[PDB]
Amino acid sequence: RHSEKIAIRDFQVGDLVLIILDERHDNYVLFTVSPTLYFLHSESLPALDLKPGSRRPWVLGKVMEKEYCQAKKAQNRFKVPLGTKFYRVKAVSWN
Amino acid sequence: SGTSSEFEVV
Repeated sequence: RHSEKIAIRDFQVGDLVLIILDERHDNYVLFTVSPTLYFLHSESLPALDLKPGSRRPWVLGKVMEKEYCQAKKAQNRFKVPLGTKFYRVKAVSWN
Repeated sequence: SGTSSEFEVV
């Protein structure tokens, strides 16, 4: 409980993270002070009780994996330009 | 696919 504080950068396995809906990018992201987008991995949505697509505004999660990615087409599910680098993060519920 | 067309791991 004392170690339950939300990480804000350099996300590591085991970090507590605040996962928030980002309407502009049509996806859940991690709250961060990084300039880089950290998207929630699509495989993590069911176990966080989240849905694809009135979506729940936030959940608290625990980081399981991080993956560095780059958009290869101008039209993509993350609504970022061609060449944008971003992360995908797998997370499970903090509870 | 469409997904791996859109983005990749780097």
